[PDB]
Amino acid sequence: YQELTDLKTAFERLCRHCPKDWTFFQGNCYFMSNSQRNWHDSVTACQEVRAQLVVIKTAEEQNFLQLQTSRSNRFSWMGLSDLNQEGTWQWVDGSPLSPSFQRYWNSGEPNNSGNEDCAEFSGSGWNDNRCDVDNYWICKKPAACF
Amino acid sequence: ELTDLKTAFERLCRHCPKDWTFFQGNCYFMSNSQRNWHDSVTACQEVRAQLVVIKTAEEQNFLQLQTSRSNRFSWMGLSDLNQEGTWQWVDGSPLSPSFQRYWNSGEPNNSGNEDCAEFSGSGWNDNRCDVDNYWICKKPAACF
Amino acid sequence: ELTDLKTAFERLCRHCPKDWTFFQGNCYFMSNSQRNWHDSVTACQEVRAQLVVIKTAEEQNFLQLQTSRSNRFSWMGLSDLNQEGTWQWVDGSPLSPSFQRYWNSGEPNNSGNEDCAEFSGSGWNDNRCDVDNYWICKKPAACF
Amino acid sequence: YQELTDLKTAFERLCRHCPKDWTFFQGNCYFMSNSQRNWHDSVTACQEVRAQLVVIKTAEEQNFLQLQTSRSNRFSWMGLSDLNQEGTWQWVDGSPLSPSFQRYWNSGEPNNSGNEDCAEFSGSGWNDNRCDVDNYWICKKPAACF
Ligand code: NA
Ligand code: NA
Ligand code: NA
Ligand code: NA
Ligand code: NA
Ligand code: NA
Ligand code: NA
Ligand code: NA
Repeated sequence: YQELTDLKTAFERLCRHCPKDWTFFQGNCYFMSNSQRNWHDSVTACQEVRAQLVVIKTAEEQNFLQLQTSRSNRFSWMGLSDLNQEGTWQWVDGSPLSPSFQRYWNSGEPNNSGNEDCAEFSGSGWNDNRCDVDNYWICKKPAACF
Repeated sequence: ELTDLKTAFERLCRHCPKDWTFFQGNCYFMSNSQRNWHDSVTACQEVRAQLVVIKTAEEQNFLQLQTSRSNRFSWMGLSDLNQEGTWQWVDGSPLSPSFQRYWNSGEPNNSGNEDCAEFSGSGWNDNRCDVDNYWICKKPAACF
Repeated sequence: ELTDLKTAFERLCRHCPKDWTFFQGNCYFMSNSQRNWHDSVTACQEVRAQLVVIKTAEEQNFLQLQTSRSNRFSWMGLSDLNQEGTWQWVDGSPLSPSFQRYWNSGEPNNSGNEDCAEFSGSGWNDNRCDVDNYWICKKPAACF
Repeated sequence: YQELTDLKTAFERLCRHCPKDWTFFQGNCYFMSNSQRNWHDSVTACQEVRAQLVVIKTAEEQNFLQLQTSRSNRFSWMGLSDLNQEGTWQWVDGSPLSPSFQRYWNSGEPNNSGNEDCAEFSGSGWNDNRCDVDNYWICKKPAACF
């Protein structure tokens, strides 16, 4: 198992093809929008380019993403929301926000009232915001070998 | 992770030359012209490949499916040139006992100077090595 | 056979673009011109690579040997742009505690707007991000 | 170990580069001469092209080689000899002829007398012959990745 991890990784890293203007990171391609849209229109905007409003699965991915948005100083949408409006945050892929990720919300975040059910990268952490607000968005999709 | 590694490998290394078909790690070339068995052998060597040597039942099945869309007869890397009823692949290996099942009904033959194998949609036939047939070349798929 | 597999892998996948140097699975590009830190970052992205992020002690050593033949100063994918004394690689990862040893004596600094790291023959120095330096790009070696 | 063997093999098979006119087989390149020379001159002739008078290491290699020489109906030298003239056959790489390979000699082969201390592929098996005789020869060298 010692080598398997290394080799497996070294191998998966060879398939790193991403579209033009997209950035590669650990097996996936990321797209930083050039315009702004509300949450819902961002969810569909990503599907149009065969991607998905970014669903964060590891702490390393979260670090990469936060660095990207802060580099351009833009507030960006992520595929996380609580549309049932009851403290249950879920990723657009259907998975639930794991306990170990609550650490990423900025102090005071999230909030039960105010009709703010969409997560965004805001400053050095996460903020919940009105889904109708206009923000940049980040798309994510598997990297290809060709 | 062992299996996941193969998936990565299987995913990355599946590059085949233009007009060759990929299948389980290899590239297969169905010719666009016919030649006798010996010239088919050199034809494959010229493209750094080998007149197809069948190693698995799946490959045999795949080649049958490919062949079925045209109903061709193709030379394969199998022969009994010394006429001993001793069939060998061009890589020197003997036709194992478990692969003898692939001969079509009535094949092979210990008579008629039919010392070469041809691949059809239902199995193998033995035939005169000088006959003109299409051929099938085989070589490993690449990674880039 | 595990190790023997790597040897095969290590042997086959060591292809690097023209003018890049291969080292333990990766390709390194020592620039032929200078730019500021941000333009160096985009310069690497333009060639499907990344301003070098150092992951092992061996790589650090290798880059020092490479650098020593010219005594250059090169931008590396490390910065503290928010000026927190919090250094991060361009892939988002924090400078681990065990890699802090590579800073040259007297580096880094919590003053002087020197928020970018430059690679020298003896270690790292922090410097104004607008200064013009050569740069080092990194990306995986290929198999063909 | 089950997969390791498959994968390892599938991988080694990707480095199959051989010179012009040389034939590839299981990780190595083989050259069938176009002229004839005695044994000793064949040993050096192969070194000139960065190879070695073929040293057979497996039964599968032996089958491949025997098929090659019989295809052209040529008697060919191999890197096997008993120059000490005392029933001790050794490969040019210094390794000894293993017990399980004695099966390849043609009936009656080898012989203690007659000054025949060099092995050749003769017919469907091996023959020992006078080293000064002219035969075709087969060179062998590792296959490259480039
Ligand atoms: Na909320
Ligand atoms: Na909020
Ligand atoms: Na026959
Ligand atoms: Na027949
Ligand atoms: Na500083
Ligand atoms: Na400094
Ligand atoms: Na003898
Ligand atoms: Na003899």
